[PDB]
Amino acid sequence: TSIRETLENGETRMKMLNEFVKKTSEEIDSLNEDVEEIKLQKEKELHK
Amino acid sequence: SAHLKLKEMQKVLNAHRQRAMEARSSLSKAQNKSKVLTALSRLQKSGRI
Repeated sequence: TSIRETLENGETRMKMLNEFVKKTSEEIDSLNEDVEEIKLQKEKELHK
Repeated sequence: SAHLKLKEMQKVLNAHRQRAMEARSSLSKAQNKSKVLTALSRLQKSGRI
Protein backbone atom coordinates (compact mmCIF):
# COMPACT_ATOMS: atom_id res chain seq x y z
CA THR A 1 0.00 0.00 0.00
CA SER A 2 2.84 2.40 0.80
CA ILE A 3 4.58 1.58 -2.49
CA ARG A 4 1.33 2.07 -4.42
CA GLU A 5 0.76 5.44 -2.73
CA THR A 6 4.34 6.47 -3.53
CA LEU A 7 3.94 5.38 -7.16
CA GLU A 8 0.66 7.29 -7.47
CA ASN A 9 2.26 10.41 -5.98
CA GLY A 10 5.20 10.05 -8.35
CA GLU A 11 2.90 9.65 -11.35
CA THR A 12 0.92 12.73 -10.30
CA ARG A 13 4.14 14.71 -9.86
CA MET A 14 5.36 13.54 -13.28
CA LYS A 15 2.07 14.58 -14.90
CA MET A 16 2.24 17.98 -13.19
CA LEU A 17 5.86 18.42 -14.31
CA ASN A 18 4.93 17.47 -17.88
CA GLU A 19 2.08 20.00 -17.88
CA PHE A 20 4.42 22.66 -16.48
CA VAL A 21 7.03 21.82 -19.12
CA LYS A 22 4.41 22.09 -21.87
CA LYS A 23 3.28 25.47 -20.51
CA THR A 24 6.91 26.63 -20.31
CA SER A 25 7.54 25.51 -23.90
CA GLU A 26 4.44 27.38 -25.07
CA GLU A 27 5.58 30.49 -23.18
CA ILE A 28 9.08 30.19 -24.67
CA ASP A 29 7.64 29.88 -28.18
CA SER A 30 5.46 32.94 -27.55
CA LEU A 31 8.47 34.89 -26.24
CA ASN A 32 10.51 33.88 -29.29
CA GLU A 33 7.70 35.01 -31.60
CA ASP A 34 7.47 38.32 -29.73
CA VAL A 35 11.24 38.80 -29.94
CA GLU A 36 11.16 38.08 -33.68
CA GLU A 37 8.33 40.58 -34.14
CA ILE A 38 10.21 43.20 -32.13
CA LYS A 39 13.35 42.61 -34.20
CA LEU A 40 11.38 42.92 -37.44
CA GLN A 41 9.82 46.15 -36.17
CA LYS A 42 13.21 47.58 -35.16
CA GLU A 43 14.60 46.62 -38.58
CA LYS A 44 11.73 48.03 -40.66
CA GLU A 45 10.51 51.11 -38.77
CA LEU A 46 14.05 52.40 -38.15
CA HIS A 47 14.88 52.56 -41.88
CA LYS A 48 13.16 55.96 -42.25
CA SER B 1 -30.91 88.46 -48.43
CA ALA B 2 -27.34 87.62 -49.44
CA HIS B 3 -26.14 87.32 -45.85
CA LEU B 4 -29.45 85.63 -45.06
CA LYS B 5 -28.59 82.97 -47.63
CA LEU B 6 -25.13 82.94 -46.06
CA LYS B 7 -26.45 82.09 -42.61
CA GLU B 8 -28.76 79.53 -44.21
CA MET B 9 -25.94 77.64 -45.88
CA GLN B 10 -23.67 78.05 -42.87
CA LYS B 11 -26.39 76.46 -40.75
CA VAL B 12 -26.23 73.51 -43.15
CA LEU B 13 -22.47 73.40 -42.55
CA ASN B 14 -23.07 73.17 -38.80
CA ALA B 15 -25.40 70.23 -39.39
CA HIS B 16 -22.84 68.55 -41.64
CA ARG B 17 -20.19 69.39 -39.04
CA GLN B 18 -21.95 67.67 -36.17
CA ARG B 19 -23.06 64.72 -38.28
CA ALA B 20 -19.48 64.29 -39.47
CA MET B 21 -18.33 64.37 -35.85
CA GLU B 22 -20.92 61.68 -35.13
CA ALA B 23 -19.51 59.43 -37.84
CA ARG B 24 -15.97 60.31 -36.74
CA SER B 25 -16.82 59.48 -33.13
CA SER B 26 -18.26 56.11 -34.15
CA LEU B 27 -15.21 55.44 -36.33
CA SER B 28 -12.91 56.29 -33.42
CA LYS B 29 -14.83 53.97 -31.11
CA ALA B 30 -14.67 51.26 -33.76
CA GLN B 31 -10.95 51.66 -34.37
CA ASN B 32 -10.46 51.88 -30.61
CA LYS B 33 -12.04 48.47 -30.11
CA SER B 34 -9.98 47.22 -33.05
CA LYS B 35 -6.66 48.15 -31.47
CA VAL B 36 -8.01 47.00 -28.11
CA LEU B 37 -8.64 43.62 -29.73
CA THR B 38 -5.01 43.62 -30.88
CA ALA B 39 -3.90 43.81 -27.25
CA LEU B 40 -6.37 41.04 -26.39
CA SER B 41 -4.74 38.97 -29.13
CA ARG B 42 -1.15 39.97 -28.38
CA LEU B 43 -0.67 40.59 -24.65
CA GLN B 44 -2.46 37.36 -23.75
CA LYS B 45 -0.59 35.33 -26.40
CA SER B 46 2.94 36.31 -25.35
CA GLY B 47 2.31 34.87 -21.88
CA ARG B 48 4.37 37.56 -20.14
CA ILE B 49 1.23 38.76 -18.35
